[PDB]
Amino acid sequence: QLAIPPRLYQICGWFIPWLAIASVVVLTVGWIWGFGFAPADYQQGNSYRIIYLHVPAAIWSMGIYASMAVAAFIGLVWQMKMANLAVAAMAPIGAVFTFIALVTGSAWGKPMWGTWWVWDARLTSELVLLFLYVGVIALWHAFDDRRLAGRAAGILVLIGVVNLPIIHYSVEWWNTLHQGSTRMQQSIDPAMRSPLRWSIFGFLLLSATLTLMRMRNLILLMEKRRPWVSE
Amino acid sequence: MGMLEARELLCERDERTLFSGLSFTLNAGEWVQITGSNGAGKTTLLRLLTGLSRPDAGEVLWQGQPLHQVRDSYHQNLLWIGHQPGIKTRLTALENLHFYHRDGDTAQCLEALAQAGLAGFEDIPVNQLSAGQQRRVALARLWLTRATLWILDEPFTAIDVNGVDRLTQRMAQHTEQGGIVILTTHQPLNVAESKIRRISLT
Amino acid sequence: MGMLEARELLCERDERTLFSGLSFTLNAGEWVQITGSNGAGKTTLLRLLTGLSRPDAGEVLWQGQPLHQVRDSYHQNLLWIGHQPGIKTRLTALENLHFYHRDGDTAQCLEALAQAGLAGFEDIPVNQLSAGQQRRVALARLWLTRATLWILDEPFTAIDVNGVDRLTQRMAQHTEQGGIVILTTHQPLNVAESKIRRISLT
Amino acid sequence: MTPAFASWNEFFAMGGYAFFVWLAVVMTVIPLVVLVVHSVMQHRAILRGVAQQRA
Amino acid sequence: MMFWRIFRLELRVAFRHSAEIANPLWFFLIVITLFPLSIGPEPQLLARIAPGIIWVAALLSSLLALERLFRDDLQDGSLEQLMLLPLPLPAVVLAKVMAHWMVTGLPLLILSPLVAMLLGMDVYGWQVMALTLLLGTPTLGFLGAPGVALTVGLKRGGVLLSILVLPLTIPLLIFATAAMDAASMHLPVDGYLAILGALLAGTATLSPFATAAALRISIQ
Amino acid sequence: MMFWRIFRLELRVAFRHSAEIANPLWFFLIVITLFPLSIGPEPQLLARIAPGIIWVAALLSSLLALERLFRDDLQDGSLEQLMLLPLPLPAVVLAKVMAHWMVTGLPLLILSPLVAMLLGMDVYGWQVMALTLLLGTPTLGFLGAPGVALTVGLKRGGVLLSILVLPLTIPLLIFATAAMDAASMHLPVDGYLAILGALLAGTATLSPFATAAALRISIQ
Ligand code: HEM
Ligand SMILES: Nc1ncnc2c1ncn2[C@@H]1O[C@H](COP(=O)(O)OP(=O)(O)OP(=O)(O)O)[C@@H](O)[C@H]1O
Ligand SMILES: Nc1ncnc2c1ncn2[C@@H]1O[C@H](COP(=O)(O)OP(=O)(O)OP(=O)(O)O)[C@@H](O)[C@H]1O
Ligand SMILES: [Mg+2]
Ligand SMILES: [Mg+2]
Repeated sequence: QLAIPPRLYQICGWFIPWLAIASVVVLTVGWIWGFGFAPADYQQGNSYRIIYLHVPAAIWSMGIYASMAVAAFIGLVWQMKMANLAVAAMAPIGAVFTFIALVTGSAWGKPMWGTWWVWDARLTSELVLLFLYVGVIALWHAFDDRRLAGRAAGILVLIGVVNLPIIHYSVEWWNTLHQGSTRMQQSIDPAMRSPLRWSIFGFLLLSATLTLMRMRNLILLMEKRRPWVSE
Repeated sequence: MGMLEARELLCERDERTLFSGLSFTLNAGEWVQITGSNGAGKTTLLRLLTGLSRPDAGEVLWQGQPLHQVRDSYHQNLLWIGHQPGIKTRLTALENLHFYHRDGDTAQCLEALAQAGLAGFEDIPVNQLSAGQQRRVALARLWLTRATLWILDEPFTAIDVNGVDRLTQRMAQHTEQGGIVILTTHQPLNVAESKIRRISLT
Repeated sequence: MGMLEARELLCERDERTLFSGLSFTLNAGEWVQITGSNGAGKTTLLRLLTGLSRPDAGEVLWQGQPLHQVRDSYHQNLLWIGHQPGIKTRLTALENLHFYHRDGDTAQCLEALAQAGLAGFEDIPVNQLSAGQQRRVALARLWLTRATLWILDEPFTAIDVNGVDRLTQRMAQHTEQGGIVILTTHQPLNVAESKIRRISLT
Repeated sequence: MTPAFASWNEFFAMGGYAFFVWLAVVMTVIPLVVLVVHSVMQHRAILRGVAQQRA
Repeated sequence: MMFWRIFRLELRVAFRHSAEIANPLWFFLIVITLFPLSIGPEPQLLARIAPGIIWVAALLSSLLALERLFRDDLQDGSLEQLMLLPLPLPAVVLAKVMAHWMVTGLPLLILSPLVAMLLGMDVYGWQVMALTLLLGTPTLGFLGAPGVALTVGLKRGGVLLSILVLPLTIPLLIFATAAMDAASMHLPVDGYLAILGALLAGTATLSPFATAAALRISIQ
Repeated sequence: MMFWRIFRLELRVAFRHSAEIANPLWFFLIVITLFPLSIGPEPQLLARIAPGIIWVAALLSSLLALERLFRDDLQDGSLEQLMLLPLPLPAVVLAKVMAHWMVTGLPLLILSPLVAMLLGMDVYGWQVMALTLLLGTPTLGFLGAPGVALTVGLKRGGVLLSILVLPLTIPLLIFATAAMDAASMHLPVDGYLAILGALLAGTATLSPFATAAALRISIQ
């Protein structure tokens, strides 16, 4: 039984305080466990402490785009306004997460590469993901009439998510055509693994809180004229 | 009986409700005019009847089935000329009307343009025609189409007194044979009150 | 001697001659209508009168000098609304009317929009205004302009019966003070015959 | 109970990569705080305009 | 009302909108000429950048031409095809995209022999380039159709359309440039052409439906 | 009256929310990114190619925004500026042209710090890049305006009307790319800046009048 009146505003308001408290607490514990307590690797030294801060953003940019694709799919076939509105509530958060991943990976490889920008597979894939995010954001804001931005934004999100694996695999193969593979390998170590998990969960909770707040704001913007907003 | 049927059509754009619970059935021979002011949902209702816009609530049934289900057979008997004429400005009047004829054209399109009042302007691009002569290119389809349903959105937008007279006579023998003309006009029709079924957005 | 004056205006498009030898003088407080059929040179003549189009053979004079000679004291008191209303369709009805006003006091732009019947639709983008609400945005300038010369090309194109009456009453009092209104309407005016000077294209 | 540094920001806050570590920290905290502040301030502004239109 | 009738109508409309279909061609020529002017007598460095600049020019010319796909239809007659013409809307989109390619992607293939002489490529390099444009430009049109369908109501005529459908052409650019580059080494290019054909088949099937949905969104 | 009101109006019709101000920045970033994906990821070659990349992006943005300049006004309100607005038509053209520059020239100049390190230029290369973008990008809207005014508004227009839009920018592109290229070898580019400044001084003086005459010709 899915009700979906403007009661979604009240439901969003109910979860926001507890969700924000939980996100703050889990980020604090994950960034104190990391960034000061966990040991550092042999090769990169203390520059490796950006795992707890760069990896969660990189993971949840993809996660937020996948959630946006699911919401767009739900709002297309079933003609749901809130599913289309959830895409617009999640798009800026995913764009910010892509930006954070890009700027924290460039600041991380800079000691090794020697430059602030290298056209590798990792940076290019996140760059095109950010391009998709900003395209969705621009399309949603380019419509004067709401409830039509969200259908267009949802269709754009579906188009992008269909093409996303193609773009990712092409960029991965484009890198091997020129240089060959990743830097050395992937390794986390047992001691640095638990704080990374806590940080990933913390970014998940923070993104959930932010999307609830943005969904509440977008609900108000849509129903700014209904008598329910007598408050 | 019941070529088209409105089934509690609702449209609430922003805080204004244009109409709610609209239900009207239209059998063969109905000359129906939608009445209202410049803000009332007249174009909105017409675009709902053609299936271009889906209603917020309710549905439109062509012959007894929803428009999306029978979209193939609905478009066979349907004629829309909206506020926008629907013709290419860089193409000539005959070429634009050539696109809308199923067969036998370039000889019946010439006669249709003569009836609409464009004799001698068939080989002239639309953008080089007058404002009311540009409207007559789209209205020349009234003399070509075999569609039973005509849904016209202000066909007298820039037409002279003589052209309006010919349009009124045109969509008067169409309803005498058993056709449907759905109309939204601001100029009062020069036909008896009994021949027009006024329905408002109540 | 006198305001806008044609001096043997000649114009021909394609192979037909629209008019030749048009020589009329317009003084203050004079309401005129350019009578003609659908396809005649009515819009062409109006564009010659506003200076947008150079005559084939002839000249139009404002206050005694050719329109290109002055071009600055003529546009200062001149208001022309053509078939295309000349309004940005993405801007709201207010900021679109705010552009055309002398200073955009926003206390007279709202008053003019209310006087034009477009009350409550000031902040909605005009692309969402229906068809005559869009036409009322350009016609809302009739209550703001200090121009002494109005050039209107079918101002009742999509206006309802009440809006036409309000436009006709607005044009009546403008010509009573000192104004000049040159008009082309296919809908007959609901005003006395003695108050309209009809000039044809001969 | 067992930290990863022998002492405070004389040892902490500089693992030899202090500029790169703290640039990432600042450049990730700033956009998140910007998002949070923008959401809160936009909610407040919307609620202000709701009462503003009630006039 | 027919598929081919709509195709011919769009061809005729595009032909009479001349100097708007020639501007992408001029842009393509200027882009492919500017770089050889910048880099002096360096045949080795020209050969390394030739495929990349050629396909970037093709992409940018396609974006320049994509403005007019549905632009002069919403003002007058984007409807009369949704509302009428019992031919399904995906078929209408397919016909319009084919007619758009006939004036957008086809000239680039006709001009390819002169591009090969200008950039000093071989006959085999020209063959691979022509096969790449033949299989790549329809994909460009099919990828750009949903974006112009979404942005037709906005009528931006600017940078917005170039941030929606330009990221989507990255795999096509990558594999097209890879095919052309592998042609320079006189290496077999069968797999690259197979991948390009797979992209064309995949895009040509879903793009009409996505564009029809976007057009239905925009018309309301 | 009040030239600046026209300037602000053309600014308003471009950006309708504060979020769309960054759209040209994203467009430039995507266009810049398109080139490593085709030429390759090597930073030394991207530096030698950088003048072409930057000026192709500038030309593309100018071409995209030039269509929006006059074409959208013919349908509704290209007049009411010839007919109204007692300021001369060259002044209206100048206001529209500087609005066009501010929507195209500023985003590339503002973002030029960032794109001078993606490609790999040094400070001097960036300095000359910015000094040619400031001096050459506004021209792109001046000498392209008279051709656009004719093409987008002259019915029954032939191919030859496209000779007055893109191929007139060839000297500008050549000289600007030559200035940047000479800056790459760390050479005095003062002679090239005089040429770009003489073009800007001369073109900004004749373009508004030429565009006004073209609009008068095309409206009739
Ligand atoms: C420079 C820009 C970079 C970007 C855009 C980027 C992008 C990403 C992305 C998308 C992921 C998600 C996991 C996956 O894709 O498999 C990820 C995870 C990861 N990144 Fe990066 N990366 C960058 C640089 C770096 C650097 C320099 C390192 C140095 C060690 C690094 C280390 C890691 C690790 C270890 C993971 C864990 C993957 C997993 O466990 O799933 N990244 N990054
Ligand atoms: N995108 C939109 N297009 C048209 N109308 C819209 C839109 N969004 C909201 N509306 C509102 O819906 C109402 C529908 O009115 P409609 O278009 O039927 O008027 P109309 O009777 O056709 O006017 P006219 O008689 O001038 O043609 C309008 O008052 C308008 O304010
Ligand atoms: N660009 C053009 N626009 C309009 N008419 C043109 C053009 N070029 C040539 N003509 C011709 O000039 C003649 C003058 O038409 P005009 O526009 O004056 O008609 P009109 O009287 O305004 O019609 P309506 O009353 O419907 O507006 C027309 O017959 C037309 O064929
Ligand atoms: Mg209407
Ligand atoms: Mg006329």
